[PDB]
This record gives sequence, structure tokens and C-alpha cells, in this order.
Amino acid sequence: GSHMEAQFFTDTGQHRDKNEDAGGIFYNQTNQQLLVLCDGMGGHKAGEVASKFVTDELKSRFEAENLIEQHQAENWLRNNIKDINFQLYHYAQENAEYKGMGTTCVCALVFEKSVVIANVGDSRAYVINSRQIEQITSDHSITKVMGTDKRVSPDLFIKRLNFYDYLLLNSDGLTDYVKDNEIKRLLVKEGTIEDHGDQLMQLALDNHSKDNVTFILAAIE
Ligand SMILES: [Mg+2]
Ligand SMILES: [Mg+2]
Ligand SMILES: [Mg+2]
Repeated sequence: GSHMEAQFFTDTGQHRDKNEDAGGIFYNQTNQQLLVLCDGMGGHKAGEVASKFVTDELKSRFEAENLIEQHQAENWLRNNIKDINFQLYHYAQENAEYKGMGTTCVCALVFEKSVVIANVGDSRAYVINSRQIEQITSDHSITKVMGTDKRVSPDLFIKRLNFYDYLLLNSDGLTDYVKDNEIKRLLVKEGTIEDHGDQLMQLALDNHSKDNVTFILAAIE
């Protein structure tokens, strides 16, 4: 399976009690790579329950797969996001402390020359090179989220990566307070993923983000 060097970064921020963001980098039986990021909310402070509900489901479902070829990826992401939305909605309805909770979800199935992205909400996926930064997803924003209705309609995107250097998935705690050009200029410099991720996180904290800040940085070879 195709996989990029990638790392997951999260921080509650200085202005939040809890971290209601979630995410991860998961590998299936043939080492294909799945990037996941979720921004939860709602319920009786149950936002972390919703975002980690979806992240855990995607992890278990993906690790159960042997091979998802690129021509199957759109359908796999769409059907599983729909089923997870169904399960999360009813999990929340059955628990008065959770009722009303929901979460965004942006995720990406990695392939050799492309990535397949599914999105629900206002978390984002970007591609960045030395000269441009393109937001692949469109914010669904009040925000459309998973878990609040028995129906959900995720957007699917296929993006060739050949002429880019970084793939970025992030919660709105980053891009509400850091401009796209600030992100690009930070990434066009030399450095590893860890250091690029730490300066990007410290940059979000320096702009005094009042939200949970979470992102995945993936290097495109
Ligand atoms: Mg949130
Ligand atoms: Mg937002
Ligand atoms: Mg947020």
C-alpha cells in the first residue's frame, strides 16, 4: 500500500477545558494509509465522544480491509461515513448525556499519485507547494456535521499530488486564526515533519487560537 510520511498534531489550546478534536493515521492489512481528522461538539460536553466515535470506527473498519484500490475508494469512504453517521446518531439519541453531539470529519485515502478525500463539516484538506496553497474541500457552513441526523451527504474529492509538497488536514482551530499564506510560507522552508508541525502549532498558539487545534501533515515525495 501507498503511504506518505505523516504525523498527527493536536492541542487543546489555552482557552478550552477539553480537547474535542480527534484523529489518527491508520494502516490496513496491506499497509495502505488512511488519514482521519474530526472536530466534535455538542451534547453535555460530549464533543470528544463524537469525534473519537468516528475516528475509532474508521480505524476498525479500515484495519479490517485487505485492499481498497483507488477505483473503489470513493464508494468505500461514502458508504462507511454514511454507516458511521447512522450509528453515531442513534448512539447519541440513546444516551441523554450525548444527545445532540456531533463531529466534523475530513479523511483521506492515500494512493501512489493521488489521494481520495471525503469531507463533512468545516475541517479542511489542503495541498501546498512553493507557489500555491489550495483548499480541496468546501466548508459545510451553522455547520453540517455527522451524528445530528440519520442522513448525511459527504463530499468526495480526488486530488493528484504530483506537483505538490504537502498534504494538510486540519480542524478550524488552525485556519480560523492562521491565514493560508501564513501556512504556505511556513511550509516552503526546509525542515522535517515534526519541526514543521511544531512551528505550525506554536504559530496557531501565538495567534491565540480560542479553539482546539489539530492537524495532520503529510509529506509528498
Ligand atoms: Mg469542536
Ligand atoms: Mg468553524
Ligand atoms: Mg473547532
